[PDB]
Amino acid sequence: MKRTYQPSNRKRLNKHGFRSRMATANGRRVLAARRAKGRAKLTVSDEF
Amino acid sequence: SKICQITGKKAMVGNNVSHSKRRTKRVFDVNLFRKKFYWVEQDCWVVLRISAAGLRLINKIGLDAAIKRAAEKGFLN
Amino acid sequence: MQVILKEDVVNLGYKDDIVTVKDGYGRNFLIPQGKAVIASESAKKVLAENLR
Amino acid sequence: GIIIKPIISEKMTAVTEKMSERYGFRVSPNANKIEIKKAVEAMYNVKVEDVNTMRYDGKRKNRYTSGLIRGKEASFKKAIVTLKKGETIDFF
Amino acid sequence: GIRKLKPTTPGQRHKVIGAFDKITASTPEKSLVVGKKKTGGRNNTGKMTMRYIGGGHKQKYRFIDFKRTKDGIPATVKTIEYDPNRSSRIALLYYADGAKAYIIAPDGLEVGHTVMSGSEAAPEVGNALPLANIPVGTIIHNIELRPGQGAKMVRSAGSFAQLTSREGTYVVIKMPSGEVRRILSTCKATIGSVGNSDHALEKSGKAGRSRWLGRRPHNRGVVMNPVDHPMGGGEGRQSGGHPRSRKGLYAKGLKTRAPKKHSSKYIIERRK
RNA sequence: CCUUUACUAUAGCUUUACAUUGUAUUGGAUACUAACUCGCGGGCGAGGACAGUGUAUGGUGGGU
RNA sequence: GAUCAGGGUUAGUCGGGGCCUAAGGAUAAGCCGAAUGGCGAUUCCGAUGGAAGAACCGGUUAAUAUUCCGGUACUGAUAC
RNA sequence: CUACCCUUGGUCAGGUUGAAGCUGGAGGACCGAAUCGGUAAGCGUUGAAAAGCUUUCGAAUGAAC
Ligand SMILES: [K+]
Ligand SMILES: [K+]
Ligand SMILES: [K+]
Ligand SMILES: [Mg+2]
Ligand SMILES: [Mg+2]
Ligand SMILES: [Mg+2]
Ligand SMILES: [Mg+2]
Ligand SMILES: [Mg+2]
Ligand SMILES: [Mg+2]
Ligand SMILES: [Mg+2]
Ligand SMILES: [Mg+2]
Ligand SMILES: [Mg+2]
Ligand SMILES: [Mg+2]
Ligand SMILES: [Mg+2]
Ligand SMILES: [Mg+2]
Ligand SMILES: [Mg+2]
Ligand SMILES: [Mg+2]
Repeated sequence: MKRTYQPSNRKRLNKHGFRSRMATANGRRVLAARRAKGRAKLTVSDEF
Repeated sequence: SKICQITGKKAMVGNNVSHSKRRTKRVFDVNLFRKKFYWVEQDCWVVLRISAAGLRLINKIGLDAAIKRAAEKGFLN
Repeated sequence: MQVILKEDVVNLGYKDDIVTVKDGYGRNFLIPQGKAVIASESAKKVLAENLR
Repeated sequence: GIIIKPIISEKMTAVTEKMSERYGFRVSPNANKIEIKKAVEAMYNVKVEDVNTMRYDGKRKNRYTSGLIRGKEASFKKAIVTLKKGETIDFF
Repeated sequence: GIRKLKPTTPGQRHKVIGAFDKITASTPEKSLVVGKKKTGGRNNTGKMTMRYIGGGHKQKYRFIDFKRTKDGIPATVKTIEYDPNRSSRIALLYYADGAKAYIIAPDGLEVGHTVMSGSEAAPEVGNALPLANIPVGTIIHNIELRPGQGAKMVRSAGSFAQLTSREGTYVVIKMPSGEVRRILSTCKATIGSVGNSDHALEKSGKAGRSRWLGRRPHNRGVVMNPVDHPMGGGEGRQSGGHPRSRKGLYAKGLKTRAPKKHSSKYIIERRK
């Protein structure tokens, strides 16, 4: 059967990528929380 | 910006109060409108966004002194 | 609203005089045309002169 | 520092054994074909006639510890250089 | 002016379509058409504000000249064309100087006629004149509300209005709805009726034709749940109470014209 | 969570008063144009102290 | 198709990209709004579409092949 | 993922019938593969599968996929 995750690299970066996070105040708020935690992976732009 | 340019007046936050004393948040808005003015000293026209209270000051001390007073306190910018 | 009539005006008149009008009559008709000027102390002193 | 090292492999030795003017180097991954022709000609003093290129990403080398410590070798670019017919190069 | 289909299939049994007999050309003018984008009833925020809109055939928009400003320059009717954007037909005009335009096709206007606009133009079918220069009792369409703005009223297929009286700076006009109101005499109108009067005799025949026209199925309120509609709920079929909309607006006589609109000064008799 | 002629509120709609808001004739109407509003083209039209808006106020208000 | 090491992907034309615009997105002048901001062009971005620049058959390696070699073509720049 | 919508692309073996205008070739027309579904029965129920398989069945030029 068709499952929930059907990958598309173009969709992934448009929805969760680094440049989309930086485009809004609430996205930059997410980046600040992940930096303060010390995450090695900041966005999906890192795993690529 | 919904601010008067002569007085600086802006909306204030208050309550609606019913007869049972239920209190709900409300806004008291400014009687704010746009009006065109003839400026005798400069021989021109200007359009200001002022309250009815600002118009009262204009009609007491004159337009020219009102703009000078408004620019000192930082209302016209 | 106190104004200085710089011209002879229908009904209320006798130019160069102290007259009181409603704020709408002065701000919107007399001043924009140029038959009156607002009466401030800094303008009523310039009218205390008559030298006639 | 364009040229990193020549290529001495089984495939390249056979290629040279057929085309005597054909050699292959490892070069910086961000160098273009025009630059590479300049470097091989300014160091071996030859007439380069044609350059072909390919880009290799490095091989991943995932070890295990307490697991999945990823590793990777540096990426490189391969340049296959053809000299003017009648010229050679000696790596010794 | 219509064509009734024979009952070969249950979907064709009750279908009636137009004969397309007034049409003289098959394709539109290149300089007067542009591709037209579809809304699904969504506004600029992306939310669906109007239901039951969606799908249908791709359509190009045609530039219709509702102002008729080329006053004094004669024009000639070249072709009569199909237009998917409106219920009436349209006519292509070549002006004597090189301009081209589309106008709503009046009933009785045919290829090879000459049309004109202006105050010094003959009151003939397809001519645009100010109401001041239009005789009393005439049949007219494409009525301006303001001078210089452009035709707004009486434009649908088969529609017409009659100029009944003159009142100085205003005329009196009876509208298709039965309302009687005063119009400014410097406005403009076109003589005649709007054509394609047999457009109201068509029957789609099947649900599929509605979808070609861009309409989506419409659900009754009594077959929903109370959370979706005030008329919903109940064990078995229920009436749903007083007819009202999703926001609770009475649907059986509530008047919605603003009772202090200024145009009420010009409305002499009302039917709407 | 849902319903309503349960209670108490409330968005919205609607009434009047004050402000915006003036002038004549004869209060309350009629009339005007300069506040204010809309259209054309790049001033001319059409309205007009109404309308719209702020504050206060009565009514309505399972839409919430 | 596991562990370790070595090796292996070759383009003027192929597929992209460089050019163009759709839905939509970001904006300019402006408009709106406790703040954070919301809107807003003929502007820009954005292919799943349009390009007036152009290649096809065969053979060779353990692993590449309109890319290497053979044969036969085509398309831009540039100098005389 | 799913519901609906917008822009831009693609797909639908074979046979039959015979509307408007002997010819003609329409249709939310017929039979039937691909395909989209999911009628009935059997099986599975620490399953091969957190919804399937086999047989059977519906639609298959359209409100289609
Ligand atoms: K229904
Ligand atoms: K409800
Ligand atoms: K289904
Ligand atoms: Mg080559
Ligand atoms: Mg390459
Ligand atoms: Mg039900
Ligand atoms: Mg019952
Ligand atoms: Mg409740
Ligand atoms: Mg191995
Ligand atoms: Mg190409
Ligand atoms: Mg562009
Ligand atoms: Mg292979
Ligand atoms: Mg080949
Ligand atoms: Mg069928
Ligand atoms: Mg099948
Ligand atoms: Mg059937
Ligand atoms: Mg079938």
